[PDB]
Amino acid sequence: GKSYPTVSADYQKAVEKAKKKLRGFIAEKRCAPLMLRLAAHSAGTFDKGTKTGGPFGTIKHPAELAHSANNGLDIAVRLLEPLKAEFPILSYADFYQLAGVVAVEVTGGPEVPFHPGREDKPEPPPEGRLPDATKGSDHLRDVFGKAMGLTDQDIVALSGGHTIGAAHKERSGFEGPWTSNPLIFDNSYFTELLSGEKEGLLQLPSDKALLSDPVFRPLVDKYAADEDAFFADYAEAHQKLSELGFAD
Ligand code: HEM
Ligand code: NA
Repeated sequence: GKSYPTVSADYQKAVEKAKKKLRGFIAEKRCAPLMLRLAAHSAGTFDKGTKTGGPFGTIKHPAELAHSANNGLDIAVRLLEPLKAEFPILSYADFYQLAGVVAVEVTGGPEVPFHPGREDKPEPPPEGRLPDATKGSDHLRDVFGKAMGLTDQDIVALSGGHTIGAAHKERSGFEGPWTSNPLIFDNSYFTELLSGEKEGLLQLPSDKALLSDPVFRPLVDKYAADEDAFFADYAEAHQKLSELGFAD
């Protein structure tokens, strides 16, 4: 359902160069998971009914960073500012989504297609739209389905983004990595979810909700058994998430 806008050759050249610089920077700084959180969590404010929120660079705004759910994302925004300044032609909206795509690539994940042209929007969406880690499957469908317009398959695949990174007690309050290899993008998130509660690893109530839902569970099983199938579905879901409200 997407009709991507035309951008100039100079814009495209900046995208290509920024992608390379983001690879080096994100790998060096060890911040891929934080960048993926920035891209993905920020895209998740989209409401399809009203066509408000979404991946339009408003997460840069102090007012949106101040939302308690976004604790720590100010670090991500600050880390990217020097690099962003080398590419003044790019929108912040595109830059942040490109950083998320690169985060997945540099950690060994699939190549998520990227299309430029998002325009930086003036108004942050209201607080309260983000997925709540303490809630369950009904809630996930409310946020990803009813608001964002994504599928049940997308919900499970995207939950797999937690295959990289960790929670922090000073940010959300939850603490620790979901996987034993939190800088490696693989299907371990699902393997760990299936194996039970291993000491030292994190499972949010929202992760656990996937195991007991009739639709989500077969997907967890599929991804734990078949990393290729996970990578395919993940790349599709991440692209859709990164493009909510954009190009239709
Ligand atoms: C499914 C609903 C989701 C919930 C309930 C959720 C919740 C959370 C929470 C509570 C944290 C910990 C923040 C902290 O304390 O530092 C977190 C981190 C993270 N999230 Fe999500 N999230 C969701 C969806 C996503 C999606 C769709 C992606 C990307 C595809 C994603 C990527 C990440 C990553 C990579 C981190 C680690 C950040 C770091 O290492 O600093 N999350 N998420
Ligand atoms: Na991992």
